[PDB]
Amino acid sequence: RFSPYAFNGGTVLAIAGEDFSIVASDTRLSEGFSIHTRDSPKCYKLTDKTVIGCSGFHGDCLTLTKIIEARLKMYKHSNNKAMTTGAIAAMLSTILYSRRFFPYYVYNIIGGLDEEGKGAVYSFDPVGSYQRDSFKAGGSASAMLQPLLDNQVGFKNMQNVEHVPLTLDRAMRLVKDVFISAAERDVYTGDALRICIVTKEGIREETVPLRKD
Amino acid sequence: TTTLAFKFQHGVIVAVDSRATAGSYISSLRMNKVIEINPYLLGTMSGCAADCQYWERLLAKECRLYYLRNGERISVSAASKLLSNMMLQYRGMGLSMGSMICGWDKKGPGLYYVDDNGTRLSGQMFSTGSGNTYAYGVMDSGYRQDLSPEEAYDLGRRAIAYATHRDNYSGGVVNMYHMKEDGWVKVESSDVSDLLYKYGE
Amino acid sequence: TTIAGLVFRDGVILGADTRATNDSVVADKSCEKIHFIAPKIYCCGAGVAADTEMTTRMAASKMELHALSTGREPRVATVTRILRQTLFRYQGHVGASLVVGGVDLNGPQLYEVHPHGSYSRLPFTALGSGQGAAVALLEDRFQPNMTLEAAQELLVEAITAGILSDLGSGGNVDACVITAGGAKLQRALSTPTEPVQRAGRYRFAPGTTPVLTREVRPL
Amino acid sequence: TQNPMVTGTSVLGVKFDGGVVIAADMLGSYGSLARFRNISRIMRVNDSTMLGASGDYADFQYLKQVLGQMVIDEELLGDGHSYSPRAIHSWLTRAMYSRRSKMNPLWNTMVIGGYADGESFLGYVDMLGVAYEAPSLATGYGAYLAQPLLREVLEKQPVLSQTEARELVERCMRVLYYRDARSYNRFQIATVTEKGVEIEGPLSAQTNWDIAHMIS
Amino acid sequence: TTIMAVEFDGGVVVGSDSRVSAGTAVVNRVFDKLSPLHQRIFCALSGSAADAQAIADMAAYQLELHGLELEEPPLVLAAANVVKNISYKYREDLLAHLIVAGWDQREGGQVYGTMGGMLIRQPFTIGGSGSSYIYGYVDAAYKPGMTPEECRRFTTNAITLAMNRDGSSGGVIYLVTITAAGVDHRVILGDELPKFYDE
Amino acid sequence: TTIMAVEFDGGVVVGSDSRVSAGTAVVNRVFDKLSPLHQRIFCALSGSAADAQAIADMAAYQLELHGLELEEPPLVLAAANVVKNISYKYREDLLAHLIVAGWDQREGGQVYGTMGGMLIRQPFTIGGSGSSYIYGYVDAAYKPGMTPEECRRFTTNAITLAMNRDGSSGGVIYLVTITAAGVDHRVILGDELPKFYDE
Amino acid sequence: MEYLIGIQGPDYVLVASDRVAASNIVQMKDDHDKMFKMSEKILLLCVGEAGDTVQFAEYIQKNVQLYKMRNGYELSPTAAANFTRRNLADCLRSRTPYHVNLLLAGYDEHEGPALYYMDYLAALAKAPFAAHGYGAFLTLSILDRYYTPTISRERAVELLRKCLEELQKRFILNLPTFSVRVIDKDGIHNLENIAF
Amino acid sequence: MEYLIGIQGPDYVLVASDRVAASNIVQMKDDHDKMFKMSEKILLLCVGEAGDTVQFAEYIQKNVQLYKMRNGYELSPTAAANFTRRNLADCLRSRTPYHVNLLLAGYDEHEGPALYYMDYLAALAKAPFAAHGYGAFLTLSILDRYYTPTISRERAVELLRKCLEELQKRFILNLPTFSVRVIDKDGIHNLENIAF
Amino acid sequence: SIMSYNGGAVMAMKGKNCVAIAADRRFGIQAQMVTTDFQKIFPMGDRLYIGLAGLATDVQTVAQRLKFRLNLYELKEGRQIKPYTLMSMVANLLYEKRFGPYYTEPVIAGLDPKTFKPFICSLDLIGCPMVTDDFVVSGTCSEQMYGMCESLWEPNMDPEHLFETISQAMLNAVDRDAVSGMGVIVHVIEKDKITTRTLKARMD
Ligand SMILES: *[C@@](C)(CO)[C@](*)(O)[C@H](Cc1ccccc1)NC(=O)[C@H](Cc1ccc(OC)cc1)NC(=O)[C@H](C)NC(=O)CN1CCOCC1
Ligand SMILES: *[C@@](C)(CO)[C@](*)(O)[C@H](Cc1ccccc1)NC(=O)[C@H](Cc1ccc(OC)cc1)NC(=O)[C@H](C)NC(=O)CN1CCOCC1
Ligand SMILES: *[C@@](C)(CO)[C@](*)(O)[C@H](Cc1ccccc1)NC(=O)[C@H](Cc1ccc(OC)cc1)NC(=O)[C@H](C)NC(=O)CN1CCOCC1
Ligand SMILES: *[C@@](C)(CO)[C@](*)(O)[C@H](Cc1ccccc1)NC(=O)[C@H](Cc1ccc(OC)cc1)NC(=O)[C@H](C)NC(=O)CN1CCOCC1
Ligand SMILES: [Cl-]
Ligand SMILES: [Cl-]
Ligand SMILES: [Cl-]
Ligand SMILES: [Cl-]
Ligand SMILES: [Cl-]
Ligand SMILES: [Cl-]
Ligand SMILES: [Cl-]
Ligand SMILES: [Cl-]
Ligand SMILES: [Cl-]
Ligand SMILES: [Cl-]
Ligand SMILES: [Cl-]
Ligand SMILES: [Cl-]
Ligand SMILES: [K+]
Ligand SMILES: [K+]
Ligand SMILES: [K+]
Ligand SMILES: [K+]
Ligand SMILES: [K+]
Ligand SMILES: [K+]
Ligand SMILES: [K+]
Repeated sequence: RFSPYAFNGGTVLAIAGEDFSIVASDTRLSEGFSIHTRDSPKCYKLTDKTVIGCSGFHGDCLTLTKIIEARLKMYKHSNNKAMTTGAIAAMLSTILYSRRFFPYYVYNIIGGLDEEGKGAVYSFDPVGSYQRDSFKAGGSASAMLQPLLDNQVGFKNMQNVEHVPLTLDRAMRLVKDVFISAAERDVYTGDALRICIVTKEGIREETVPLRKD
Repeated sequence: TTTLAFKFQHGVIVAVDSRATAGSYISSLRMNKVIEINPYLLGTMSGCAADCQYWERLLAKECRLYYLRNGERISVSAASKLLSNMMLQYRGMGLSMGSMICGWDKKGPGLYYVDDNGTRLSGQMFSTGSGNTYAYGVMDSGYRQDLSPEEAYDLGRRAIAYATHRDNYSGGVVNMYHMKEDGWVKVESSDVSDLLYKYGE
Repeated sequence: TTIAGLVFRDGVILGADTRATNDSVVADKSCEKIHFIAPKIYCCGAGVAADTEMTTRMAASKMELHALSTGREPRVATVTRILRQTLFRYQGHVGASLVVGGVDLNGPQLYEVHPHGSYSRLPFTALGSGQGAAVALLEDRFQPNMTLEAAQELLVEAITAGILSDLGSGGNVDACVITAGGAKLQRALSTPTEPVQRAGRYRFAPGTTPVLTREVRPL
Repeated sequence: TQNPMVTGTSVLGVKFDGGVVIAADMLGSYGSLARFRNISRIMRVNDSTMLGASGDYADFQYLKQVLGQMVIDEELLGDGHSYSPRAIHSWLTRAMYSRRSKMNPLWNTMVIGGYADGESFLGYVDMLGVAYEAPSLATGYGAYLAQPLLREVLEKQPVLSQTEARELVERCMRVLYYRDARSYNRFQIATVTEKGVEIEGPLSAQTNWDIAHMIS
Repeated sequence: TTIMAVEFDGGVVVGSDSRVSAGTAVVNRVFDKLSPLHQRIFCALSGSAADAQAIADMAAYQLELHGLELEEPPLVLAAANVVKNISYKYREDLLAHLIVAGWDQREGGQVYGTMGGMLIRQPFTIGGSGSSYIYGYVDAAYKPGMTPEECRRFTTNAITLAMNRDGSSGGVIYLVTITAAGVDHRVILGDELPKFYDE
Repeated sequence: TTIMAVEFDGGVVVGSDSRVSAGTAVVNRVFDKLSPLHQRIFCALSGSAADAQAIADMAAYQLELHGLELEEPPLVLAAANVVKNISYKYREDLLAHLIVAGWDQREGGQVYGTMGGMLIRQPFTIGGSGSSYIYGYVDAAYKPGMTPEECRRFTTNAITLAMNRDGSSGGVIYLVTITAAGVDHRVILGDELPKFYDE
Repeated sequence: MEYLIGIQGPDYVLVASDRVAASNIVQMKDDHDKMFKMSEKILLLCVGEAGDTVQFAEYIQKNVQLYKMRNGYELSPTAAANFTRRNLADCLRSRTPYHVNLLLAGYDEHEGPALYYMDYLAALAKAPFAAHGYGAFLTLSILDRYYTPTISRERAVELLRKCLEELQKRFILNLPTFSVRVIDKDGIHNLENIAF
Repeated sequence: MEYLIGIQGPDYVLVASDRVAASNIVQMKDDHDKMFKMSEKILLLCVGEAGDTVQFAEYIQKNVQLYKMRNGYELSPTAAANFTRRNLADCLRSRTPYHVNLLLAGYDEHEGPALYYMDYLAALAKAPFAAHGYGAFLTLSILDRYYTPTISRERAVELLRKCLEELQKRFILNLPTFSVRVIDKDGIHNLENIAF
Repeated sequence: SIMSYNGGAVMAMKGKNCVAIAADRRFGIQAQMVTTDFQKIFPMGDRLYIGLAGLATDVQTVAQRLKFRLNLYELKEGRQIKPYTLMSMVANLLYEKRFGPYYTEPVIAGLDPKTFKPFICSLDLIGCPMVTDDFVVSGTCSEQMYGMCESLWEPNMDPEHLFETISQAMLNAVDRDAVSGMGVIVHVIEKDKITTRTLKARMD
């Protein structure tokens, strides 16, 4: 027959702090046992306050990002303001569900700030079930990224650690570390790591090289 | 999921787990499975996550319109019936949703179970999810109409916690509500495994 | 896997990566794929890991036993025919794609043998999921009667190409040069990727893990 | 299209200093059979962007006419505006995904080469809507054979002269002919530059069959 | 594959393409599909590579023993018969056609087809996937009583025309000529292939 | 089917076999597969009989209207384009290749292939199930600048060779020659078919 | 899997339905009612697919009610049964069909007590007695054995008792409680539920 | 679909099994016994495929008996359980496998009361308490709730009562009678069958 | 999946003159858990252990059949088994069932008798041996365990620190797998002693 889907890899990670949000991904686009390109970052600026990360079928991720872009403009002409992080996350849920019977093979994670300036992260499934959380990973290597974050950020399975609040510095290294680990095991993760930091000042991008095999 | 709700002399209590599973993998362990529609309506969630979220929010959307139109708030019977009808429009299309509707109208305390099939029944007790059979066992062994708020909190807590011990797909925390004459009040968000150790003396 | 073979003026050279995959996760980063058969006959295995392991060990076991009984330098053509008749009997269910290379009284020889039992003799070849990358490099730069060093570099480039372009390939490029004089198994000849260094320490002070039961057995 | 009839194999792309060069062989296969050994799989969209296409040829000829008319329509207005290589790439991406989403795909893989504003363009388009940009491009079996070659050279030498790109392309067509059973030894080279699009006539890559005597 | 054999007075001519394929990929662009069964009996290989080669070995094995037991070079008829028997006994399990051609003292130069387990002698025979595209050519271009050189051109022309049309055929043309005097093995390279209409 | 068209100076030649088949049975042993689309544009039919004929009718319909609206005999390019468009619009639902050949004042004698919905002009073109068996022959037997009589022989020879080999081809050879002066329709009967190697 | 049963006498109709609301392996309800009031003297007992039964039963229920409002009088048990038959039969050769097995009991002021049996295929049959569900296989013989068309209500409840006791003894499924109601000249009378 | 349950105490093992012999929709028997006597202090409770259970159970039964005759002493509850585990596991990757789910209760003079649970896949696990059949899903939680390893026989029968009452109330299938037996120092004692 | 039926997690780690092996304590059938104290690590000698993840029957069967062959080895040979030899013995045992394999992926962790050297390995379900200098993982949560070990493991860990690292790696990887858990058991192997611990793992 004919399959409307392809698997292109990519893992996306988001973490929430007091006044910052982090969205990070690998730069590898692949298909089968071949790499399409080594220069495909999954982070995308939507507003100064909100950044998206899409992974899975790149055809769906591209069209979906363009839908969101158009929908962002539609909102602002109609409402006279920018669509907030929580509003974008709510809108994304509905867009994904309108395709409940022909879904976007897509893993979306939303990172930004809420109306109080506090860090916000939204994790989605291919069909639009979502919630807010402190940290979440989506994509081919999400199961590799999750447990380490559960232990270190959530302080899970530990007895007398004093429970230190999350700092930008510490989260940055944490983001770097989990991807370094995943690139060693997941064949779909590698090349380079791009981190997008959302703060009150705006969006700053940072690049750290990864395994290229 | 595991989900439970029962009514007694002092209203209705509602308890759910918080685990979200994709295949054999735990995607979320802090997943909210109760939707607070109005100050005195309550909806639980079980099955396909996105199906539950969307459709019970769509019920909530309509319970909002009803109050703004009629100016008198919506009954429990009406709400659960409206959801059943939404489910019936999408027949044999693969929606997976099991929900219980809780509230207080003039008829008193209202408890309802609604299926993705369209099934809708009123009763004193219900349990949905992969761990409903375990939740039922501990519920029935230790239920009486003459429960006190503290006894009922003990039972609903116990029922989820024990279900999550046996059910591969239940875990996280117990989230419990007490439906009182003047609306629900959220009782607790207690860790499941912490309780299981407490119950083990 | 990416594996490759090359004939030059003074002998043969075999190549291999060091990656093993379970599902789509890299199980081994440093597994050995160039296998010993005789002191001067070697075999590269691609496909089902355990299958390439047992077939190659079985062949080596039969080759030592053959050399013992004849008192002669094992023949690579003997290795190739033993291998293919074994694999033909299993009708391709033993997933072993092999590149066998060595030196005989009849000079340097290179064969490839597929799981179903077909064989071909040739100056250069490549097998595995990264074979496309390797043949590309070989068809591009191969010449008859190359110098060892010119032949060693091209082979490294062929395996490197496989490693970098193929998701089922990685680690170090292993080389094995076979001359009418001897065989040098240059394990980890070239190593493209490096990330062992980091700056994240995740230690736990004795007592962070909650324990319920402790038992000590004196020895 | 549910089942493609007449197909074309790998299309090549790589960008040199001051332009882009595209290669594709002049073969249209009917299954394994070489049916048409002298047909063009490349077109000049306008004077800034060019296109080589893999897969179903009827779908390529259809897309060739639709794009052909779009350029004509734009030339009629004469308002000082024309489609940039990126604009053509974006349109094509939107076209393929749209057709794919209606479960009736255009069975093509595309390479779009272009030169505009002193910058070279090279874009990939899939039949599922997969789109990206890369310094070198190879579709079908090219992605497994030619693409490794290009990357290994571009790693050692990122900037190439037009001559260097040409000889690299001819080298890749040599590999493709040797290794692809769905290929042929008649091919074209297309080039974008400051001067525009130039498609060159029937070319053959030099082959050597001396290894045919190295089996004894 | 494309394989072919032609009969002349003094002996036979056997030709083949040099390609092996797996799916759309070619894994060997220079493979000789002309395997000796005895000193003046060759066979042309087509179909499953492993299945073909296995038949070639067992055929060459039995003909060596049979040759020694009769203390005489095996008859081409005998050769064809043994290949035909293995092909028939495992017609469901072995998937390959083998053309057997050669020369003996009793009956001169002979050409045999064994596809599927049947046996037929022909003035000339073609086989393989590329044979489909040259059925018309061989019927039109054939003359009885061709000289060794003419037979050599006839096979070369027919295989060239098949390889260009067939995607599963490619590489060079391997030719062997078998006579009383011996075997002449020659290779026709890319520059040396006869030109026809190519558009 | 076997169908064929050849271009010459003054115009074109179009040939076909005369068989229609259902499974292993032939239901019509004398069918003319050369349908006129206009006065000097013909088309050669292959594939599904019902699908082919339906395309032939709609093509002839539109070309009649198009011809009247331009008050001029339709261009062969135009003819090929309309057949190509119907073939493309229903490539999954209509299963037939149609060769369109003819003559016009603008561009002389022309031959077009439309298989699957593509469009290509060729010096000559073959089609149908029997085309497989004559790819080698046409590549070898073709010369550029053939006279009307030579083109007539070329198509006859190629179709004869295909019909004998192909089980789905049989009957007689229908030939039409289209020039400026008009259309010459002739039939080549069983006794009149060119002889080749038949064993 | 549920159970319905009807026994028609000379001047009355006795009907009974089980009270289980089952899902997979659990009994969700002990006291579920499978009877629907269509008129003062018409009951519709429905059984089958989980979501389809209540939706279909209520649709018919609401239209019989609509008829009453629009005309000032109720449908005859026959007209009702034939209406519900039409609605099911029309959905049969459609994209969504209703898998419902039903039993209509009623009392007409002219014709008298009536009992109608209906397939999920929408074949309608009038019967002196009938039963739905797998239990019918075990009870129809008991009914065949002791039924006379002149059976009294006292004897009919006793006959139903004999049938329901068989479901406890031989039937694999657990159906401990049943709804029992009688239709006659005076209408529908709720009767002591039979528990085991 | 059948039910087995075992409760192991400090010095005794309580076992119970349902008494239904079901075929399609009918209960053929009210008083069928699913317990097998292997030794004076070993019971094997079997459940699953209709023909396979008794054949397999008796084969093991006859071999434990053979061991007793050949050696003058009986197998330990562990050795027995491990023997039956071997026999099932060896038929797993064969042309005919046994789809049997079993529970071995026994008393060892050294180790004490023992309760073994076994899959149809032949995975063996020692448990303080276990249950087989769909009923387990509804009863394992009750067992988890009230079980202490120091439970008395009086309290254990009461705990079994609580579990069996749940099967009447919530379980869709009709299982009204159960076999109840206790194994200890003195052997196997037949106890009052629990009827509902 | 066939391995998915029973679940389970087995992990091994290396340290300074020591090795650690860990497994979950769950025995469960798809939907439900049956036992909380199920055994997956089995001692093949003093200072040499095998952990088995996969189908519970084949976990038990392989352990019993390896013991059969091990005891015969230790009786026929005059010695206790070297770690490399056990690996090869498990490799042969599993590969013998090439076309009808045991559904378990074993982990071997121990110290070489006589020589002191730490040895860890994991294997296929058809007997492919993997030897590493750091860690090996097997089970339904391989990806989760890989993520932890890669981030947590250090080259020269003392027994005290090694136990904490292998624990934390097991605890948190199990908490993301729905078919693994109900407690974690850790064996720390030294020359002087063996330390066995059950952790306070999540019971959900
Ligand atoms: C317990 C955990 C058992 O699943 C609960 O039922 C829980 C329900 C719930 C409700 C609201 C919020 C959170 C959790 N269910 C799930 O976790 C659910 C399991 C499920 C999967 C598929 C189903 O349809 C056949 C039915 C149930 N998990 C999900 O919904 C996940 C997040 N969704 C997906 O995996 C999306 N798929 C669908 C197709 O596209 C690929 C991925
Ligand atoms: C490269 C890495 C794959 O792209 C090589 O072919 C490599 C060969 C090798 C590896 C180690 C030692 C010598 C040679 N192959 C593997 O890495 C191989 C992957 C594979 C899995 C399944 C296959 O389909 C049948 C074929 C190849 N590795 C393995 O076999 C791993 C260790 N085991 C499994 O994946 C489990 N298999 C066992 C066979 O049955 C299917 C599941
Ligand atoms: C031409 C080139 C096209 O096949 C010839 O027939 C050639 C003949 C030949 C004979 C002896 C030695 C070398 C070459 N045949 C092949 O190249 C052959 C094609 C073939 C594959 C599968 C078949 O089905 C049983 C029949 C024919 N190629 C191969 O056998 C290659 C080496 N390997 C594979 O394709 C592996 N196959 C095995 C069967 O299942 C599909 C994968
Ligand atoms: C040669 C003779 C062999 O096919 C030609 O292709 C010939 C061309 C032709 C065109 C116009 C008028 C007459 C002849 N085609 C046929 O002879 C044709 C064979 C064919 C059938 C089905 C096909 O796929 C859909 C393709 C080709 N014969 C017929 O159509 C006959 C009259 N009818 C049937 O085959 C009945 N079929 C219809 C399709 O489903 C199965 C039963
Ligand atoms: Cl900070
Ligand atoms: Cl061997
Ligand atoms: Cl063209
Ligand atoms: Cl394509
Ligand atoms: Cl569009
Ligand atoms: Cl890009
Ligand atoms: Cl012939
Ligand atoms: Cl006729
Ligand atoms: Cl059709
Ligand atoms: Cl009405
Ligand atoms: Cl019907
Ligand atoms: Cl054994
Ligand atoms: K679909
Ligand atoms: K998910
Ligand atoms: K929503
Ligand atoms: K080419
Ligand atoms: K014929
Ligand atoms: K029907
Ligand atoms: K055993």
